[PDB]
Amino acid sequence: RFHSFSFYELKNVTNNFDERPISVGGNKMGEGGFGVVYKGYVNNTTVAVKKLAAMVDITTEELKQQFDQEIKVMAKCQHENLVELLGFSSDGDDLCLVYVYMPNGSLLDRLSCLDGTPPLSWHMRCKIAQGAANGINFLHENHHIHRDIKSANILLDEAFTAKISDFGLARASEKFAQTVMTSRIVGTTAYMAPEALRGEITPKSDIYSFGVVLLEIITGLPAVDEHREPQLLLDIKEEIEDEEKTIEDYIDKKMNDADSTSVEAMYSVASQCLHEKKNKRPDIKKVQQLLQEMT
Ligand SMILES: CC(C)(C)C(=O)Oc1ccc2c(c1)nc(NC(=O)c1cccc([N+](=O)[O-])c1)n2CCCO
Repeated sequence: RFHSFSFYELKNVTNNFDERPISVGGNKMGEGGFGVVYKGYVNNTTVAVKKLAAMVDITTEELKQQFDQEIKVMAKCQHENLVELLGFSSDGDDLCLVYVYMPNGSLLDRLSCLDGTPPLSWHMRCKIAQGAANGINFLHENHHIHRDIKSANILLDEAFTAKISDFGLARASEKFAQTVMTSRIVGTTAYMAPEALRGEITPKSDIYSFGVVLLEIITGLPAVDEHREPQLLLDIKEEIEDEEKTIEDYIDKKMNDADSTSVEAMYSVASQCLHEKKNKRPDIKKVQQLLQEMT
């Protein structure tokens, strides 16, 4: 399975779970609300220690369910385009998950050049888009639905290889022996398909979200900006679609190596993934093939 670390060992490697940025010499690397991510060192070996945190919205039993489900999926699914779980802690009762460290952060931050990192080139964006599609494919081949595909859950290795993460809300699918419904609607609104916002649970929703990720990649804009018009990135398909706009108007200007042909081809994938009708969307195997034909 995985290694079982003691809470005390993890507390040590993360300097008390020291909450300052690495810049000023602390250990905190990032936060959602699922938990906080800490830079760790065990075996000369740098790691990510995620300490899960209860936040008014989840039971301290629904946060244990995300814990067990992360472990449950990471056991079943090992792939070059998914993060790697090394181990876990459950004693000391913060609950921790330990991964192989991703030195290049999230795609979201790399896209925004957070803390001053350089802008990703078109060349690098293409590899990342293909990597991400590959990770998603493996998941869907293994009858898993992620339920929260977004650039923040796409991590980047020491080679800028894309790795999908955050499996705490993943669900088993099946052959489609019938439309499956939620009473607990989860996901990130700015990346959700309309059926997922109504509570359907289907792999076709991951495809829609991924299509939003492709837009971020092309444009370098986050999916939601309250201080922008349109506030939601997805609204660009319609602008471009109702000729109020050109895709070339929105291509990220912080690249020097884009070409029209591959950018349009990436846009045409994103536009197909973003069908309002779940059944008109390409499947993941189709997205994978088209992104391959792009390069
Ligand atoms: C040094 C620069 C180039 C600025 C940089 O990107 O630094 C980082 C910043 C943040 C970070 C970094 C690196 N790595 C992570 N997280 C992980 O390594 C990680 C690996 C595997 C799984 C998970 N996870 O949250 O499930 C998180 N994180 C945290 C979560 C993504 O921001």
